[PDB]
This record gives sequence, C-alpha cells and structure tokens, in this order.
Amino acid sequence: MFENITAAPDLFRAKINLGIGVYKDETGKTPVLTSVKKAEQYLLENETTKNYLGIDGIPEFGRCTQELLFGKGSALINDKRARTAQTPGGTGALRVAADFLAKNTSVKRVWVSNPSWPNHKSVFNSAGLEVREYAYYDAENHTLDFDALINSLNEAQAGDVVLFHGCCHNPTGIDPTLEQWQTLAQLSVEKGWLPLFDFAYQGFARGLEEDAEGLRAFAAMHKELIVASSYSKNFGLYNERVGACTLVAADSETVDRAFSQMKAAIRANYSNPPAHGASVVATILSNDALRAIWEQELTDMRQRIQRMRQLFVNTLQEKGANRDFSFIIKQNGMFSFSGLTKEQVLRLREEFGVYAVASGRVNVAGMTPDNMAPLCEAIVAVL
Amino acid sequence: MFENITAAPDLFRAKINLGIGVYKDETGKTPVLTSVKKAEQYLLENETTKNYLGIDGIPEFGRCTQELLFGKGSALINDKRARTAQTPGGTGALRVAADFLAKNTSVKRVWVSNPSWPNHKSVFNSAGLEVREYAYYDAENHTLDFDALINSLNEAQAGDVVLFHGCCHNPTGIDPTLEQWQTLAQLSVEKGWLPLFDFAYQGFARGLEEDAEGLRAFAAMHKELIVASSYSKNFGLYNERVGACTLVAADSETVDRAFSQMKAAIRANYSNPPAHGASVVATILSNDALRAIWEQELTDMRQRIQRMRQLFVNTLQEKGANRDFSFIIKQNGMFSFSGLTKEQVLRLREEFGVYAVASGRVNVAGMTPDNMAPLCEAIVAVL
Ligand SMILES: Cc1ncc(COP(=O)(O)O)c(CNc2csc(C(=O)O)c2)c1O
Ligand SMILES: Cc1ncc(COP(=O)(O)O)c(CNc2csc(C(=O)O)c2)c1O
Repeated sequence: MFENITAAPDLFRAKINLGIGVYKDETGKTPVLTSVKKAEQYLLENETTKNYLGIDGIPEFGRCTQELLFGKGSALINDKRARTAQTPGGTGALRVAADFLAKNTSVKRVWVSNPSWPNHKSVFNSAGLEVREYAYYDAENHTLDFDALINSLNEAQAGDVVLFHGCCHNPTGIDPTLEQWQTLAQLSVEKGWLPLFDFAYQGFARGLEEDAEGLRAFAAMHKELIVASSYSKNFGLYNERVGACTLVAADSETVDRAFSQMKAAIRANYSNPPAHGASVVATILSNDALRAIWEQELTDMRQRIQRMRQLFVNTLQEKGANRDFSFIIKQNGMFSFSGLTKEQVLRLREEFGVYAVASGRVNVAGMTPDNMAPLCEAIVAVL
Repeated sequence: MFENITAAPDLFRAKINLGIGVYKDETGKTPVLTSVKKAEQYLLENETTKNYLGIDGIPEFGRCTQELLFGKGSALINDKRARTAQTPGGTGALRVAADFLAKNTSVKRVWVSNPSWPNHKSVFNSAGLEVREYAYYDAENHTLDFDALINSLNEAQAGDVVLFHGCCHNPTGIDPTLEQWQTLAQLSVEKGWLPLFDFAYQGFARGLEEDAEGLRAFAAMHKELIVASSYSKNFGLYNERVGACTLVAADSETVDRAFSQMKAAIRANYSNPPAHGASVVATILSNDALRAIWEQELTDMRQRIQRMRQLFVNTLQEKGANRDFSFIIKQNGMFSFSGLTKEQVLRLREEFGVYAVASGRVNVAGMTPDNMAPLCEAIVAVL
C-alpha cells in the first residue's frame, strides 16, 4: 500500500536565527510566562479530574475569547450571535473552519493574501477548498498596495471566503489602517464575501483592543463571519495548542444551528480539545490578578519587539547601510520583510551564519541588543 | 451563507449512569491518577519553555508507545519499520490515519465491526472514505460470531482497510482469542487488507503485554499496518488528548517516506500536537518509579472492573434474574452489552433512573458495591 508514496516536499543547529517562529526575550529564550506558571500551579493544586471537555471546550475560555475579540458589551455577544469552539491552536481553528465550510456550505474557494503564512494553502486544500491569492505588498514603498488588493479581490465571487489577518500580518507586518479596514468591510458586504479572520497575534501590534479594531469594523457590518484565533504567541503557549474557532451568524437560532455542524466537524477530527493550555488561558483571563500580570507580560513582549525594530533601523544606519529601512519601525508584530532577495538571504546564511526565510522575512524578536551589531554588519555586507 | 444549514443529528443531570464513557472508582469519581499528578508536578518545576513540538510530537513518547505496542526488542523496532506521531487522542490518531490514507493511497473503504464505537464512521467519512460493516456479535451465545465475521469480510477487496479493536472491543467487550487473532492475521495477508488497529484500552482486558498479543500476531505477518492508540482511559488523561498514530511499512526507507506524508496531513490539520498530556505519559513511561506507580494504578482499574463484572452477575442472580449473565465475567474492559432491548433500556431510564445506551451497552465501571443492589433490582424489574 505504501511502497509508491511520494515524499512530502537543522542547518542552523549544525550565528543568529531570524527564521525562528516564536518570541524570544532579550536573553534569546522563549520562557514560560509567569502568569502561565502561576495558572499551571493553581491547576495542579485544584484539578480533580481529567474528564473530557465538551466538544467546544471550556465555557469560560469561549466567553473570555469572545470578549477579547468583540469587546465586552458587544452587540454580537449581547444578541448571542457568536459561538466559540476551543481548538488545538489557531491551525486547528482554521482547519475546523475549513471542514465546517466544505461540508455545510457552498464555499469552494478561499482568498488569501500574497504573501501569507504558507500553511494557509495546506489547511484549506486539505478540506477540499481551492485557494486564490490577492495582491497585498507594495515592495517599493514597503507598504500595503491597497489598490492592487481591491483590484485582485474584484475577481472573488459572492459566496467566496476572504481571509484577513486581524493584525500583525504574517509575513509582512503591514496591516490595514482602521479606515482601510472600514473600506474593506463595506466592500465585503457589497460583494457577498464571507470574512475569515485569522487572529494569531492579538496584542502584538498596538494593544489588545486596538489590534481588534479591524475585526470589530467587520463585525459591525456583517451578519456572518468566522474568526480563527490563537493564544500560542500572546500567552507563549505554543505547544499546548490553544486557539479558538468563533462562528458568527445573523441571530442566535442560526448560529446555534450552524455551530451544531461545527461541533460535528470537530467530533470527527479530534473529538474534543486539549484542556491544559485553554484552562491556563481561562484561569488567567477570568482572574483580575493573573490577567493583570499576563497583560503586562504581553505589553513587555510588544514593547521589546518595538525596541528591536527601532534598534535594527538605527544600527543598520550606523553600520553604513545607506538605505531607508524606516518602514521597519512602522510595521507590526514579530515579522517584517527585510527587502533582501532570496540570494542575499542565502548569502547571509552561508557567508555570515545569519538565518532568515527565502522571502527575506525576519523575526525581529530573534534580535537582541547583543546580537544586533553583528547581524547588521552581515546585512550591510550583502547589500 | 449559514441561513440554510441543517442541524447536526443531560436527562441524567435533570439514579445511576451506566452510559458514562470514562472509568469511575469505587466512590464514583474519575480522579487524576497519582502518577499523573506527580508527573505534572515535575513538569511544572522543570519546564522552561512551551516552544512547539515537532509535527510528530515528543520523541520519547513515540519510543515508549512503540515499546508498548510491539514489545521491547521487537523486530519492527529494531528494523526501524515503525514511525509514530503523537496525536490529540485516539480520535485524532484515527483521523490522521484516515487523512493520510485518503490523500496518499488508493484506499476508498474501511471495514468496521457491527457494532463499533459510533464515531468510527464519522471519522472515516470525514476523510472521504466509505465505511462498510462486518458481522461480529453472536447475540445468543453473547460471543464472537467468528464464522459470520469471516464470511462478511470475504466481501472486502484487496487494498481495503479493515479496522480491528486491539482489546476491550467497544461496545461488546468481546475480543478474538489469540488463535482467532492468528487466523485473522493469516487471512488479512492472503486477502490484501491493510489492518488498522484501534487500541484505546491497552491494559484493561488482562494486562499490557497480553492485550497487545493480537496486534503483535498481525505485526509478525504484515509488512504494513497502522495503529491508532489512546492514553485517555489507561492514564485517565481523557481531556489532555493523548494518543498516537503509528505507521508500519516494509522497511525504514518506505516508512520514512510514507510518514513524511502523514506529517504533512498533521501539519494541515492542527500543525503539531498538545504537549502537556503526552509529556505526562513520556515522563511516566520513561521513569522506573513513576511507571511502577502507574502500572499498579492501571492494574487497580482493571481489577476493579473485573470485581464489578463478578458482583454484577452474582447480584443479578441474588435479585432473582433467573437468566444466565455469566458471559459478563468473560468479557473485557469497561463495556458489555447487557442483553436488554432498546425498550427495556428506555424503561430502565424512565421508571428507574438507570441510564444505559439504547444498544443495552453498560459501563461496568459505573457500578459500585453501593449502587449494585438497586441497579440489579431495576434490571430484574424490566426483564
Ligand atoms: C497568520 C497565522 N495563522 C495561523 C497560525 C497558527 O498558529 P498556532 O496554530 O501555532 O496557534 C500562525 C502562527 N503559527 C506559526 C508558528 S511559526 C509561524 C511563522 O510564520 O514562522 C507561524 C500565524 O502566524
Ligand atoms: C474504540 C475506540 N476508539 C477511539 C476512541 C477515542 O479515544 P480518545 O480520542 O478519547 O482518546 C475510544 C474512546 N473514546 C470514547 C470516549 S467515550 C466512549 C464510549 O464508547 O463511551 C469512547 C474508543 O473506545
């Protein structure tokens, strides 16, 4: 049966890693957040069973998630228009959304930005959905090519899904402004798209509430949407697989009926979700003391990334780059395109032991005050 | 988009629950195992990051899993013929297997026993695979209808998958004898079936090694097979979602190549698996002291279930059932068909507040010395 299967399509370990996918602090570590350790201690002391969660996971996790996404006192919440399933990570949330859509709706196509996270195409294609790309990146001004975006999306038909990164666009760090979000929300209504928000970085651009502005602009305009959120980066809970799939419909009857089929899609996949990480998130979010400690830890990460963006631009200037890199200061989250070509990136790896992805994306959190000068000297050397 | 979706296809809470799905101790609780609490304390003290696991999860978890399944010193292990991905539960392992098979092989059909766990059909159908049933249960002798099983499976074509419960058949508690396993292994080779072992209860029939005899009889005969295993019941880790998908092929080159596609199927689903539960399992299995405590806890559960099987039969006789229920003593694991009809089960619920599933399956671990007499009086009343 397996003898003819084709293979599916480390060098760092065998120097600086900007190709990493996680947050690193100023010492180059990805420690467990203190709020998380405190919550894990509480769970160790107080859990009396590991009995299965319901298919949609811990109720308090769902409530806290909806408040994060929509705001406390949101009409969507008041009107019981949203249902949330706790999932194994943002990836699990995307796949539950894709399976739900493939099996229960006429959706055949999802629109994703060019560029995006490479796994988007894999997830949607796995559920039998085609993926189409829309223009996004103005590589000259290192900005959002808004006109190109809108012209691309004119090819999207009514009933197609359009995926939006909520904030901290991966890989570019370029997000729509609030006005641009509002223009897109209007356009999406007019064109009949189903918005799919992928929100893996809430809190890493400007703040928890600010980073949800775009989603909230869409939620104010649409009867229906889906949000796939992740707590991997903003709680440092990567390996515990903590995300959420939130379904929004016109009213409570409709969302409950549709959500029954979302739960059926989960039941046929992994049955019910992993408790430990989501219980940590619910414990923290629902406790004033822990939430305050967590919110400050997240602010500390957001700010450290900002300081590295500024230090990177300043240090490149000091090392004689003689090029405008100011765009980096304005970009949001851990990732930016450096503007280096695939061959400069290869050179960077081979001649200097500095590792980025081939697109020239760098993880600004791999940068530290200690590694910044050698890193920038290397970049200057390949310009 | 959602306005026309059909709904997917508590009374207990609103008396005795034999329709429960988990182990209960003699006090009616499903506590966290002591070995698990000790491992969780160790992890709280020693974990320094939540950085993502690889797609296939914690290496030590994979090694310990293969030793459990195949035996230490197994030729499959020595010859590097097996690769294991840690998954979110046995259900996750079944779905990864189904997605792997649907996308990378010519499999179109999976054969499942009539009866089985109801979610088998949901999982395989979700991956686009048809499910066919084979005969299993001799409702007169309350035994394995082996002739019917073999005659049913004669309809299976070469290249179909046949699913076997490794031990503690759910819902019947009726397992093949070793000789019957050996006959099935031979037949499977001759007919070209791909065996899929579902092993959710290792340790609950006679013991860890004994309960793997049937799988090992198949592994001795086949170049290829897949095992979907779960640690939910044998570690009491239900909600942490701890299982494994083990792929076996003729040699190391072939299994590595095929497993690359299994990892691609995982990447497009939930990316990488939840650490906490599998880390508990790896910590326990790899430590002589913790493993000894765990093995005794599992023995305690296995034995308590045996004592309830014996107490149930004795108590039914004492309460005037006047029917042979001796078959219960011989059956394996938490589940047995009581032999009650769907209407007797309904009556049991409505008139007596005793809850079983409509098939008459009962969870023997919902039985305790304290609840046994009323439960049996109720059953006698509906006979
Ligand atoms: C836009 C977007 N969508 C989905 C995901 C998946 O998040 P988790 O499944 O890890 O929670 C992520 C984060 N997953 C991820 C891990 S490394 C990485 C990268 O781009 O390096 C990305 C994301 O940035
Ligand atoms: C034969 C078989 N296959 C797969 C599974 C799934 O196990 P987990 O996904 O819970 O690890 C299980 C256990 N899942 C389960 C939870 S309640 C239940 C039942 O039959 O009541 C079954 C099983 O018995």
